[PDB]
Amino acid sequence: IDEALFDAEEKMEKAVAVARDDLSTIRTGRANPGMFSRITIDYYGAATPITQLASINVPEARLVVIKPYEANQLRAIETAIRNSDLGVNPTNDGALIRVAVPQLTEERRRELVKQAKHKGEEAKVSVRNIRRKAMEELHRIRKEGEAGEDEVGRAEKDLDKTTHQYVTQIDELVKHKEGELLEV
Repeated sequence: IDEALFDAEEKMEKAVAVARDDLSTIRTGRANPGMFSRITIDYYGAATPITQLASINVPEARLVVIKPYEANQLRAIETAIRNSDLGVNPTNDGALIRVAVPQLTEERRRELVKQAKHKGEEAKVSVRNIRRKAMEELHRIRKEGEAGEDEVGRAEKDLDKTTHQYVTQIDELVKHKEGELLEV
C-alpha cells in the first residue's frame, strides 16, 4: 500500500512540475527563457533547443538578451528565433542577440490562453492516470488479501485527496498563466 501511494504522489508532483515547465513555453508579455526553450537549431546534425546553446538574460519585461556559448552559432540561433512563432524580429550586436518583444494582439492572447488550458488538460489527465494505476494496485491488494479492508479504504481516501490537490494545483497554474497572458 505504501509503495503504491508514495510513488503515485511523487509521480504526481513531477507531472505538476512538468506542467509548470510546459506552461513556461507559452509566449507571453513578461519574457522569460522558457518561451525560447522549444526553439531549436541544427546543432551538428541534431536538433537542439537553443536554451542549451546560449545563456538568456531578461533585463526588462519586453526585452531579452541572449549570449551564444559559441560565437559562430549566433546566426543560426538568431535565424531560428526570427523564424519562430514568437512573432519577433531579433537584432545582433556582433556577439549578443537582443530581442524586443511586441505587445500581443488580443486575438493572439486568447489563442495563447487556449494553449495554456490544453497543457493543463494534458497534465490533469496524466495525474488522473497516475491515480488510476495506484488505485488499481490498491484494488489488487484488497482482492488478494495482502492488506485489511479498512486499511485499503483509508488509503483510497488518501489517494483521492492527493490526486485532487494536484489537479487543483494544475488548475491554479493555468489560471495564473491565463492571467499573465491577459495582464501584459
